[PDB]
Amino acid sequence: NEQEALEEKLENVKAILQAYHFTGLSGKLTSRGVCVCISTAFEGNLLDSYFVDLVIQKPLRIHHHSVPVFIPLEEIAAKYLQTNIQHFLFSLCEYLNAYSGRKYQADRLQSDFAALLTGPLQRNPLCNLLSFTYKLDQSFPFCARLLYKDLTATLPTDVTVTCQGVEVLSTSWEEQRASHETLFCTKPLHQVFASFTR
Amino acid sequence: SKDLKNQLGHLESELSFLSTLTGINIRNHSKQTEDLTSIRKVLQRHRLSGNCHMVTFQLEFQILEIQNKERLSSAVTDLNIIMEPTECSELSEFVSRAEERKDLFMFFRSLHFFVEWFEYRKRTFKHLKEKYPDAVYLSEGPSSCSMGIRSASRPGFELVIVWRIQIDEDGKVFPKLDLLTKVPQRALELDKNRAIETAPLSFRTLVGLLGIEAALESLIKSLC
Amino acid sequence: IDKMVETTELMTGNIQSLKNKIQILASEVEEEEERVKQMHQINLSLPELSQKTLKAPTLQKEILALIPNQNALLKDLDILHNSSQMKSMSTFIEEAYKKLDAS
Amino acid sequence: KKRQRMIEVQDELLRLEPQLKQLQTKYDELKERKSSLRNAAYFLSNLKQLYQDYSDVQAQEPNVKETYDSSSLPALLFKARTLLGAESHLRNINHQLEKLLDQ
Amino acid sequence: RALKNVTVSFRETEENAVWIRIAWGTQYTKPNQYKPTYVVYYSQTPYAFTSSSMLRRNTPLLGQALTIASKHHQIVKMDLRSRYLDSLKAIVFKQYNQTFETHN
Amino acid sequence: DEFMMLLSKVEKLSEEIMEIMQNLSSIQALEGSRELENLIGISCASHFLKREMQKTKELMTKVNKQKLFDSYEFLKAILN
Repeated sequence: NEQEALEEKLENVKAILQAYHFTGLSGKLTSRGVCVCISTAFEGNLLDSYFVDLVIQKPLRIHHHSVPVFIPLEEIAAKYLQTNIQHFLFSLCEYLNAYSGRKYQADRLQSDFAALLTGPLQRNPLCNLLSFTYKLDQSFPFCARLLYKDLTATLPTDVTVTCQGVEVLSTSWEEQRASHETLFCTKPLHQVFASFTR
Repeated sequence: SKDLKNQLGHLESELSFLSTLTGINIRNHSKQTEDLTSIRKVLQRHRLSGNCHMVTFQLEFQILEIQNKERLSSAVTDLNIIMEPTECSELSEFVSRAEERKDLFMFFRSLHFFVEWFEYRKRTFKHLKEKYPDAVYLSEGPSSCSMGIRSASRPGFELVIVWRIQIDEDGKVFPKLDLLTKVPQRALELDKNRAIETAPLSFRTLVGLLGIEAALESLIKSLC
Repeated sequence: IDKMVETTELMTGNIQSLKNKIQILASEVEEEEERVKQMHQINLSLPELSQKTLKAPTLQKEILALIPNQNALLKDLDILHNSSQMKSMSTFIEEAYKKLDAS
Repeated sequence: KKRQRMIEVQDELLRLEPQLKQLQTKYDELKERKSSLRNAAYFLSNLKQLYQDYSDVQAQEPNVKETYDSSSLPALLFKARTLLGAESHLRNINHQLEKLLDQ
Repeated sequence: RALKNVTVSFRETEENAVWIRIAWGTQYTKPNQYKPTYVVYYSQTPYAFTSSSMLRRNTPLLGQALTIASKHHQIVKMDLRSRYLDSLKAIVFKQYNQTFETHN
Repeated sequence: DEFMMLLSKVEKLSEEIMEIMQNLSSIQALEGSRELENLIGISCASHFLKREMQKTKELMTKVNKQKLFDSYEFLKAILN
């Protein structure tokens, strides 16, 4: 009877909500207001998610969340919470996605290609400053420093590579350091290593 | 069955609220599961359609969930999106880019920003159209990129303003404002001060001074 | 202590100088920023475009330095701008467009 | 006794630096603001008077065969944009006409 | 440069934490190893925890060092003292409530 | 119904507009160079114009037969 159609509508709207969860950001109505969930992914690899609990009464407040401390959430809130809430949500999405992508690149470079690296690389919590020395197999030791001055991107804003412990003796070192600088500035972190390792 | 009807109404209201808050209206969704076990590997093929307030889309992808002792790796192995064949070439360019990159969230973010800038340009062009219907000639329409400013006194002295939407390799969206001057050589032989060839650059300074629509209406009033 | 005292006294001197300078400049700029809008109106919540857009390479110079044979292309471009066939074509296109906007 | 003097002078310098920073930023932004405003006003007035005195030289000969300079080719090409894209325009109207007649 | 004889020991551990052990002294005494001072600093965050042992004499100096080495301007002490460091960490970072409603 | 006759005359005019397009080889020479087609916005090429201008005819005839012609308040205006 009508129970079959009612259960069909229920499962239909449940599947619709579960699929809406896949768009990148989802929301659920609670007692105090709405609870939003933000998902992150880099190159199709899914990563962790975060939550933000909001209150609808004027003025809008934030009950509790799970955003890391070093992420500048207070500024984005103070500048966008009271006007164009969706712009605030999308800005938070961009920030979290960029942070997750940079951290994933750093972790993959540290884990996979551990043979070419001599010592542990230096890294900060926000993952916006990298510095590491590497020698590929003749012997070509270089040291590279990558700086991300834009917190909404996954590529370094400037990269510098220097030849330490060995002077300039041939043009091969010059072409190698130039190619390494360009590949660090344009291509992802682990991809250039996987490309030049062979 | 009044409680069930109330639950259905509440769920429909919540769905509509989420749709108008996020900005995406989702259509039906289909899922197919395949168990390919050697440690376990599952293949999930998802398909869903929808639209963003002006543009319809239909996507179909497949993920490979690798469940094991301590990790659950989920990676989008294949994706394919299809949209209606409009005249926007950069939209299809970004479609192919996201297809070859296999990313889902950046696509939605860029689509939201693109449709927002598109509706901004549309509501900006049509506003100054009916306000000054004797000083502007929208030859292609409010949903276009070009704009033609012309006075009905003389069809010789008239110019064009260009408004385009650009999507970079990273995925962000940024517009661009330029103008091109189609002025006969009579105004060039008349005036020796030569203040027209530097018109675009200075014009940008203008739009960098007090706004976009303010500069547009100032140019309309000066040409009037 | 001596080096710190020298540094802070130089800094506060420069601070006072720059403060007086910015004060007089801000008091002076008002008359010209008011006169600039004498025959023009003062000032749709459209966000302002970033300086990256204002400093981007403009369209006209790219077009001019990108295509060869300017007048060798204009020689019939002017004629086709005078031809009424394309004018009637454009009237048909625009009529169809406004018919689409009417609904 | 001197240790505390050193500490307080360091505190004073650390407190005094950012005021100088902010004053410098305000100064070197207001300067370019005023310069750009003056340039825009000059260009706008020049073009206004130019068109004002041009409004009648076209009235002396209503349909004189006016030639065009090299700078007008970008606008001519953007006018021929729709001319050469009429094919895509008819494609668009066909798509939207089917969309309409989906009844 | 402020004092003359002072011992500083660092230990950089994950969770983005830096442990600092300080043995104080002056121009006429040797560093006292019996009364050290412990500091836990979290990088790129405005918070830092300290053990109240002997810094009552050199509190402004430690504050100046912390606000200069971390590229900050001001520093203030919160009215929150406790023996349980994890409780203070959860309260200051306001992450003691980790329950969110979602249908997924 | 003047739409019939305007369509008829633009269809007759299609031949001569194709001719005046094929008058020159420079417009054909600028083809293939995307450096102008990304600037104008889509492309500059009309060679299948026969197909499109003959396809619009049945659709327009069908048309003439059927005759197809802040944040707090914004958030609160939805939950109602």
